[PDB]
Amino acid sequence: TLLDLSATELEQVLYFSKYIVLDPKGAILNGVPVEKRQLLTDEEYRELRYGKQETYPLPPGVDALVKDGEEVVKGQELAPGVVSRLDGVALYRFPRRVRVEYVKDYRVQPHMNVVVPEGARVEAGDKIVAAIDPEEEVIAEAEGVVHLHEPASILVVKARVYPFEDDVEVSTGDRVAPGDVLADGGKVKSDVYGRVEVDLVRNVVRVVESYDIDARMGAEAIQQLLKELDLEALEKELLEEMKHPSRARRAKARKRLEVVRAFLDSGNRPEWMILEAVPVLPPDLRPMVQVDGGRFATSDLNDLYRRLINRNNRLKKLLAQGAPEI
Amino acid sequence: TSDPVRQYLHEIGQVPLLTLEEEVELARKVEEGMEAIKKLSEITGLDPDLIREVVRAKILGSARVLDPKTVEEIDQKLKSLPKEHKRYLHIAREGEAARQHLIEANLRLVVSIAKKYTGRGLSFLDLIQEGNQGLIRAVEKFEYKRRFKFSTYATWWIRQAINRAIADQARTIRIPVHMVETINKLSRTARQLQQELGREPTYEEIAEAMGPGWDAKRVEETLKIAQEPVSLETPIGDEKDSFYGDFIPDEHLPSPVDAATQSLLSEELEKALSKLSEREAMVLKLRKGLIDGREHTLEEVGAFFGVTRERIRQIENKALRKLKYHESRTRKLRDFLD
DNA sequence: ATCCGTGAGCGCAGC
DNA sequence: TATAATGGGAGCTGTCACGGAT
Repeated sequence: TLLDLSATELEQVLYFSKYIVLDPKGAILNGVPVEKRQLLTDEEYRELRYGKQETYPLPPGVDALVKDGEEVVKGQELAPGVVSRLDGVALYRFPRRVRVEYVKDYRVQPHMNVVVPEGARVEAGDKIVAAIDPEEEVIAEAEGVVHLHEPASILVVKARVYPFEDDVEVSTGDRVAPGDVLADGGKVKSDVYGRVEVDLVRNVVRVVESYDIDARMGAEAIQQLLKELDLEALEKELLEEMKHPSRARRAKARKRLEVVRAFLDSGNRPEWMILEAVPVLPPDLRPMVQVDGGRFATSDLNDLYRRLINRNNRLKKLLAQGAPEI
Repeated sequence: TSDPVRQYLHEIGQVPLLTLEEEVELARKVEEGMEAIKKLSEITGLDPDLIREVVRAKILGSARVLDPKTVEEIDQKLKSLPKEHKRYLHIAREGEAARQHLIEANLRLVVSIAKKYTGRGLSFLDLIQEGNQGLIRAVEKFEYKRRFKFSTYATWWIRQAINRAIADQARTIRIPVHMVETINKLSRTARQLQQELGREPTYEEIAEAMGPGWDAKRVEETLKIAQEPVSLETPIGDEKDSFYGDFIPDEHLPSPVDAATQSLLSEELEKALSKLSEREAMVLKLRKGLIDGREHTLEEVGAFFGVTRERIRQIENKALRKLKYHESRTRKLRDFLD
């Protein structure tokens, strides 16, 4: 009632089903700009926070109509059977055929990996492909031009390309904004808000549409929100709507105002409705005494309190260590 | 949504399953990044954990709740390294990210593992949290050089974590896992007897079936330790109008009869000291510990009265005897002895 | 209109 | 410490009237 949130919306935030954004950080979803106190589903929060990266599977045996570094659009096909249902940059994934033309075809295997970019000039002795066994490692027989084909799949990421030749000043993971210098001492700058992923292989600083949106979940969001609320102000707004012709408008405004006035007259802060320190009842009032039979008997409160502690310290460790949000 | 199970299922059900090529790439990238952390730690001279966390911190963001200016300050040093040195920083960032992906994706196995560890005193979800916890350590140690698919080496930490948790969070009274294990084999060997004997094992049968150093006494003893407390709120009668704690007394707290008798005893005992001089009584007060609860030795009492222990000891005897005479005319204090 | 949550006698005994 | 192992498991059924929010 105070935050003008529905009970469903509350549940969603507390039980982690939808994010509530506290600062939009220049977020545009479906064209419409994002606002504070806005409920985002998981899929949406991802697009805005991380990006749009879809890999289309290529049936092993067919080559690629697209090449590494190229860009594709919706209505355009990666291979005869596979098309891209989106626009953006497309990257080869697990090319099965490396054919360096020595100014020769080499087979790729699951564990094998490549360390050279497509169209790279090579000489005898350099490193082109690696593997678990160096006895099975591929080397550079002579001067030749690198070429990779037959990728397992194509990741069509909606991102932008920022090639560089000098050292980068951005490490993968960082977020960027239009004009943000990325590398080459000012020469390489950003063209859009996004997330950077320096590709040392292709010496390319990629940026994927993404902002530092603050869309939190749980009581932490509700607690901050409650703390941000100014009781005096909300009273005013509700009073002005208490002057609205509609009967229901004035009714709801009165009820909200009753809660606000309660907090104002009492002096209690709405944030106290969120709990960070839980009390524990004196153990005598919830004991585990020994019966005449010699056995002990405990109150259900004890098993409830312990259940919380088990979950709390589990979370503290997991958080302190750091691990997937999921 | 109402069913948190289905919620985790959909949350991790959007994460695609990694193909051997994808798995090998990611797991490999993870390993490379961790070793890159080593090299970057050495070059920086910083604590390897700190730099691992500043890399991760950036990967996760300030969104995660070492003030953030620190991780920036470090990141400034990390980025003030030359091009070659920043290379390993970049790779380590990529590895921390691949770590996250590999975990997020290799979780459906954790479900398919914990579903058989249920009914052991912990719920599906509690167990899962434990299996995921161990999984992160397993991913941190998994090597693609072995060439065994992640499932193979992962299950070990997934089963160990849940099984350890069941032995750590299922008893109101914390009991060591090794003890739990003994108890488990006690029931295992017992049931074997029960099904073979066609009847019902005893302390002495299982004891011998268990092996050496195993007697009937030990069986019953172990069962006594295994005894679990019961709920005081347990229902009494078919009418749920009564509970266990209702029919359980208080033995600790002063019962009006007990407190009354103590008030009477101390009164009469004093009335007996009124039958002595304050020196005699005081001596007894300190010696017996009535003066201030603490009983004071004869040497201390002789330090108070400035008297040789022998004289203090003898007057204490004289005082006790005088009390005995007065008692031989009263015997009022004997009643309190009861 | 519908759905959710709220109450629905007191003892005694209850092995 | 390593064959590989990747969407769960059990449902409670013969009240009802009222005040409230949706």
